[PDB]
Amino acid sequence: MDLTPKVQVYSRFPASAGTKNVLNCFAAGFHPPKISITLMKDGVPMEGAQYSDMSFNDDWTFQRLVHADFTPSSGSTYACKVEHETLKEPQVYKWDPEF
Amino acid sequence: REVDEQLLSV
Amino acid sequence: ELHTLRYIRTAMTDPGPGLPWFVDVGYVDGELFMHYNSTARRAVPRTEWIAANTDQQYWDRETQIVQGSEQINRENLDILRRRYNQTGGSHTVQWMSGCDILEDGTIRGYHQAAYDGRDFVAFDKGTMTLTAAVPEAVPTKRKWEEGGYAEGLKQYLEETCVEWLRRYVEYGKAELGRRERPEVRVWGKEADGILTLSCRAHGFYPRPIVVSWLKDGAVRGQDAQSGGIVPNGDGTYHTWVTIDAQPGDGDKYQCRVEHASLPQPGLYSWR
Repeated sequence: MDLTPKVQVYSRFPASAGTKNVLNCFAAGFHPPKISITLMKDGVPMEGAQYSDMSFNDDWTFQRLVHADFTPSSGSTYACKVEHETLKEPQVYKWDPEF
Repeated sequence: REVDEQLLSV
Repeated sequence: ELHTLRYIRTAMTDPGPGLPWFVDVGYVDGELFMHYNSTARRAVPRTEWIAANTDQQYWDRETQIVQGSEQINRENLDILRRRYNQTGGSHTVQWMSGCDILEDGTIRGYHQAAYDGRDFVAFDKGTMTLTAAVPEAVPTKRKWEEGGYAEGLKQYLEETCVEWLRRYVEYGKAELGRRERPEVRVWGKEADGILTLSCRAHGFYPRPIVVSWLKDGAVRGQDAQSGGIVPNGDGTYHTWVTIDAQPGDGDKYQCRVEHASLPQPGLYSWR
């Protein structure tokens, strides 16, 4: 039955100024499989996003990874915006750059 | 390889 | 060494926007190696090692089998809908199949389906029967008792599955057995000193990993919050563990990373 998506947002490499990277948003533990997951920079959808094909775990709950190439600029806000039936409103998960 | 289709029929 | 083949099928009525209603993804030792969906209508390789050790006969074969599988699962959605008294709406059939060659050398086999995210049927090789989890699966069990399906699957799980798993493992032995060291970062956040401490391992392979925090040597795990293990795009893995500390206790804490690519566990502090 319909349970909520658990969402993390992280980068491929430990992030540094001016240095190419990949931003990741992974959602798991959810049902039904229809889900909207959008990587964003300062409120704007980011461009090169790739979405994994629909897959699930042994407890039958679904998962999807979304990733885009990017170069993090300091003082921007990066986030992952998620829609799902289990959620009243869109949830926005902020990326912590860690530099 | 995958299995014969028929084995997924309900 | 533990090896696994998994085939993971999702048929859905409401995918939705721009997405395929049927997908099938194959995994070897957790690594995505084949893919089909109802838009491409082509079974496709997903690692370089499987692409190099198969010809077009193999992918023509897998395509027809999975194309028929797609049609079987179109029918499945319509049949289960009726048995559940449903009309229209958002529904899914899930099918998992595969096998394990364990470290002790034993074979395990899986064949199970779920409807709308709930157990529907499972194969029980011990007793050699299809178990129905809910009354809506009893007609399926009936179907398998008559159609002579159970023997055809025994062949698959005990022979075909394991034989190909052994092949695949062989095709990509170096890739599957590789080691990628994590880049680890420690970061601290909030208030006066240093409240929350983060430990992130970036880009490790294989998947197993233990990341823990140590307050003056003491594992504070009932206290640690973990993200579990999540994937990067490139086939490597990611994990973060946080721990809450009184501000200015920063110097007391150490992050410990146990992983197959590290001969000694890695030890990290907050700067």
